[PDB]
Amino acid sequence: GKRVVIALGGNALQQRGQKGSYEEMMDNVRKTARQIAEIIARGYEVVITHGNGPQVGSLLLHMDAGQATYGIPAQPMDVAGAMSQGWIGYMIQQALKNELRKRGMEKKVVTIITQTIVDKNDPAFQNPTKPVGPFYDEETAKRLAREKGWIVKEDSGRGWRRVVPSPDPKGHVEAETIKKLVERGVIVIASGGGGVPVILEDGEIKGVEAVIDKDLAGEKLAEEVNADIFMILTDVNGAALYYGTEKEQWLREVKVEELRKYYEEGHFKAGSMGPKVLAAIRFIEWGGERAIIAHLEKAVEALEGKTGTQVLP
Amino acid sequence: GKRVVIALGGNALQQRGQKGSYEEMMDNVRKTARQIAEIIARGYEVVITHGNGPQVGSLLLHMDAGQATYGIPAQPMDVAGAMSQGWIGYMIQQALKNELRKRGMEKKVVTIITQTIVDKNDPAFQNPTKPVGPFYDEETAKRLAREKGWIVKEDSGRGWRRVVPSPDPKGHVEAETIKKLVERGVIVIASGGGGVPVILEDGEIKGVEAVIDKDLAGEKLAEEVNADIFMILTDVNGAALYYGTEKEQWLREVKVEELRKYYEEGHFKAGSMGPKVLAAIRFIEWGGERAIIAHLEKAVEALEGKTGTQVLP
Ligand SMILES: Nc1ncnc2c1ncn2[C@@H]1O[C@H](COP(=O)(O)OP(=O)(O)O)[C@@H](O)[C@H]1O
Ligand SMILES: Nc1ncnc2c1ncn2[C@@H]1O[C@H](COP(=O)(O)OP(=O)(O)O)[C@@H](O)[C@H]1O
Ligand SMILES: [Mg+2]
Ligand SMILES: [Mg+2]
Repeated sequence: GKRVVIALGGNALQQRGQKGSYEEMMDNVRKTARQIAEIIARGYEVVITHGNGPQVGSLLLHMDAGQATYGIPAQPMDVAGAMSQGWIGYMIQQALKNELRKRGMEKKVVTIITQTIVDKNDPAFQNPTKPVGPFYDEETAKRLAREKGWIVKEDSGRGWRRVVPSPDPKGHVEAETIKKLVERGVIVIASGGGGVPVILEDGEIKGVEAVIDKDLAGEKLAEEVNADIFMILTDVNGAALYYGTEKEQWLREVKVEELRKYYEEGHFKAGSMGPKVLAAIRFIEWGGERAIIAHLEKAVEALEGKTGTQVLP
Repeated sequence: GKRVVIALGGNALQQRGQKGSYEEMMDNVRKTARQIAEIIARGYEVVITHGNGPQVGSLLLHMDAGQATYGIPAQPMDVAGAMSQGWIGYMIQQALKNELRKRGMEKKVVTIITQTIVDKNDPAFQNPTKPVGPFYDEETAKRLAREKGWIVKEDSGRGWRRVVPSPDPKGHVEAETIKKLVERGVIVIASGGGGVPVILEDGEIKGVEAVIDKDLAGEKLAEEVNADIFMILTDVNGAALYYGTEKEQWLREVKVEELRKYYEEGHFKAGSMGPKVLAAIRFIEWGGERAIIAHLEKAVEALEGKTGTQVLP
């Protein structure tokens, strides 16, 4: 069967308005796992990645409160991303191996903790723009800046929050092992959250506090495993021109040259759809057969080419 | 080369007195990685596990403070164990691959998120007695007992705590994939903290809230990967008879028949050295060639048979 990387998004774990309690996440993950299980029953070789923004944000909230109440040290963002990969990957590997056993299918399903390499001279480290963590007042946010070297900015009028770098993913430290597992039929969950951001210097891989886009990092995983198809599943069913306006037009089959023109026109917003269109464009430019942007609830119909945005060479 | 499962303990990550800051843990994991890289330079096939008691403890304190301050949901103990495997695995896989890379050894090092199967009829579930989490007052602890189904007890005069089961590990969900990676020469970190505790019910894997002893779970990982040697690294250089008294004798080479008799005499305290000697006894009874209990800082000499307790058939 064809090999597909499926990059899950927020809605695989949390619905609009949910705080992300354990029971909420267990229900959303089981719904996700039935869609993936359908795709595995159809014969596809599946590799899974996902986001972690709300989950790393909850861990940063928790550790700021722990440090204030019990005096125990808060851990840095690379550690919070590794914690998130163990959390989310445990819930997806247990629900997907259980839904495949319910279908009379025995498969091996594992999470591999993944480090994503970026260039230490990436220009994003000179200009951090992604807001993250708790909302602080001005006084606490500027004291944290002085003491820790953080950058802060007032965020949409809700308080002050750290801003961190969003560097471009170059590749994964564990790519060789990830591909070996895929080639032997294991369903691997990797690059969770975009992976832990790391740079290489003086022999050592070292964590850095940043966010890597999970669709851009997912596209690099798709190159690394030699995937045929790269599919992004989100909470809208594709990419639209003139989104939210009276001229709104949902893209269906679109050639990559046309999608690149649409991209420079600005239709795909930078905090959201822009990087998913960029990742689909890059996968086609690398040589992939098809990239897809669709809604999680239409994963299977999308994968067959019937709905969603379908990007071709 | 001989295949060895190395079961690290507290001192691989924290020393006496430390709270467990990132910088403390990064320094202790670097020291651990220099020991293991020398073993790998010597041609052994290594598999690594470790404990997670202080690190799941910190996460339970952080999430009770987070839910109390920000109203975000705390997650249950199986999820906190998964978070701990991601956090500790990422640090050891980064440090160990860095020491191998600087010494001119290119080796793959990865953490697999591991679930440890226990028997749902284990008598431990009828008698929980390991205290975990924050110290509460009696009202708060008995309200949580009513609302959540917890068992609480007053712990050593410091307040009331939840008590959980400590079931015997039977095997690991991921054992076949772990062993296939070891046979391909990947250095695997697995069963961290004893693994996420899970039962099997009607074919479905379900998490439970419990602690699984990391040395007993380490010995079952050694059975599953067909290890030759099982080596526990701790903060004392072996097991002693009549520990702390005038009759004290530190065991060097010991045969399993004698060591079972000493175990029955009660020399090895149940919350510390007892499970280490039980796990060494079990590895020799399963058919292993040698089980070792030694100090972390003397790991190479101990694997060579020159120091520490050396348990033989
Ligand atoms: N041109 C566009 N077409 C479609 N959706 C768009 C567009 N521009 C912005 N969006 C937003 O992109 C959002 C999906 O991205 P995002 O919220 O980051 O989700 P995920 O967690 O799946 O990555 C949609 O809910 C939509 O509101
Ligand atoms: N018979 C004994 N021989 C040696 N050490 C013992 C014995 N009984 C108890 N101990 C204690 O076991 C401790 C090591 O176990 P533990 O503290 O649980 O460490 P780890 O984190 O490595 O599992 C030693 O520091 C020692 O105080
Ligand atoms: Mg997004
Ligand atoms: Mg111990």
